[PDB]
Parts: sequence; C-alpha cells; structure tokens
Amino acid sequence: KVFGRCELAAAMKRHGLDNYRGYSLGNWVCAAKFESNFNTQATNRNTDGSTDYGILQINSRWWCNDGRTPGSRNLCNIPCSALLSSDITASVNCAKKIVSDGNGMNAWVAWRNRCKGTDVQAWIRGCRL
Ligand SMILES: CC(=O)N[C@@H]1[C@@H](O)[C@H](O)[C@@H](CO)O[C@@H]1O
Ligand SMILES: [Cl-]
Ligand SMILES: [Cl-]
Ligand SMILES: [Cl-]
Ligand SMILES: [Cl-]
Ligand code: NA
Repeated sequence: KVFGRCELAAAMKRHGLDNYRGYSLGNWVCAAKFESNFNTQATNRNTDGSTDYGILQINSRWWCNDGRTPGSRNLCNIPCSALLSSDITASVNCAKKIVSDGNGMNAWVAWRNRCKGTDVQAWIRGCRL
C-alpha cells in the first residue's frame, strides 16, 4: 500500500505515535516519507546482508527475522514480512520499541539526515486528524 501523507498521519496518530517519546507526529511522517516514500512494501538490502523492511525501513540485523541474516537479533519478535503489510500496526509497534532503546529517532538514518532540525510540522499541515 502506498499511503497518502495525511492518511498515514491519521493512521499513525490512531496507533499512538503522536508525541511518543516526545516525537511529534510530523517526525514520524517525515521519516516514513524519506525511508520508504510511504510504501509499505519497500525493501532495501544493506551491505552487511541485512535488509530493511516496510514503511519505516526496519532492519533485520536487530529487529525482525527474515531467515537470511545470520547472527542477527529479532528484538521485535516478528517475521520481517509482517512489516510489509497494508496494516501498519506491526511496524508501529516495532518502531515504538526502537525509539525507546535510548537513541531515539536517530536510529532512522533518513530521519537524522532529512527530518531532524527541520520544520517537521509541515508534514501534517492541512491534515484532518
Ligand atoms: C531503525 C532502523 O532499522 N533503521 C534502518 C537502519 O538500520 C538502516 O541502516 C537504514 C538503511 O538505509 O535504514 C533504516 O534507517
Ligand atoms: Cl509535528
Ligand atoms: Cl536470520
Ligand atoms: Cl493501518
Ligand atoms: Cl529522544
Ligand atoms: Na534478524
């Protein structure tokens, strides 16, 4: 599923991400835009052989099991394919674990480089939430 900007904002708000660990909703929308272009089916393979999955590009090195990342962890206790569904619940629940692990949203490279320090509220402007 390729979400619209405001559609994803409302889905994330419903799933409890607005101000989660102090990160306003626009941070989460900006991160999803630049990680996946709002596409739940996005996958990208990393140089270490791990793969990033879904709207928030969650890495199989630590967070999910894809059966082909030897020696990796599955800290969200989910198959990575669950992160590709049209229902963003699994991605949101895993992201809440990631952002709580001490490094905040710096775990998302695209957030650090393209959202952090910008006017992230622009990402939810005009949306009916
Ligand atoms: C929280 C998380 O899994 N972030 C991943 C990061 O590990 C990976 O290096 C990057 C690759 O572009 O995508 C995401 O930022
Ligand atoms: Cl915001
Ligand atoms: Cl594995
Ligand atoms: Cl959803
Ligand atoms: Cl933080
Ligand atoms: Na893994």
